[PDB]
Amino acid sequence: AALSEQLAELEKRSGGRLGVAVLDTATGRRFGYRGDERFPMCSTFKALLAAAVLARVDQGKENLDRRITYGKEDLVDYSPVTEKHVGDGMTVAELCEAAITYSDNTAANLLLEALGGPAALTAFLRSIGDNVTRLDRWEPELNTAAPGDPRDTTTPAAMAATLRTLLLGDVLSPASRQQLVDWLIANKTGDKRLRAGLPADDRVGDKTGTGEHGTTNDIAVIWPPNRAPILVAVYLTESQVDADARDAVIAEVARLVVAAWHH
Ligand SMILES: O=[N+]([O-])c1ccc2nn[nH]c2c1
Repeated sequence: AALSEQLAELEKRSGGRLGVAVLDTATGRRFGYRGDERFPMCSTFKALLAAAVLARVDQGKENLDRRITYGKEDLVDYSPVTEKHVGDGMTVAELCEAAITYSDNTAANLLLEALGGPAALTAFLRSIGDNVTRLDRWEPELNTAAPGDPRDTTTPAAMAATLRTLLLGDVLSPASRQQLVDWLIANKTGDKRLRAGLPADDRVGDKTGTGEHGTTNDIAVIWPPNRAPILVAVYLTESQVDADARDAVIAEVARLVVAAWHH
């Protein structure tokens, strides 16, 4: 009857560990289910990576139009955008778009290099008040999702709070803020997850993640019509159901949250 026990049932059926955080900016109303447990980020870190790059652009230490050249030797598996541009390279802006909207692994690695590595991303997160999220490794090894491993993890509550600070706070310039929002709104990988359980008229930006040990994640900023945005972070790991069913778990979280929020 309570959202918390609805999620426990759903978590039971998934065979894994489910983490949910909701941060409604209209009210400050938070919700958490395992909100302070660590979960593997997998590709959800790429939303933070893009923010860190934009911070440099605001600082004048990076330009969105700067062209990065690379080769076949740089290509990491699942690189559907960067694999097409070994011959002409891609700009920093194009790499951010590829990392966010397609989870392009090579794009993420090239942006990490422009930033100074996973330690540089973690330091950026510390500088903006996130004392929990950490990136340690590169693509594709950060997707190992080994239980009990703190490397490359966040908590649902910390991720939602960090998304609020970056997408709605003062950390980024209004131009960079809107650009990060625009990239998330254009995401191509999340049609079967949170989006599949949200009202059709909701405006959604999201970043998915997928990894070993049955790991399937989705984090989002959501604008209901004529309403302040809501930040949602859903992490599922150690799952024992197949890929489509893991997607369905995330969609059902969105359905249960909206229902619980409207009644
Ligand atoms: O995902 N949500 O947290 C969420 C909550 C309430 C809503 N009303 N419309 N869409 C919503 C999404």
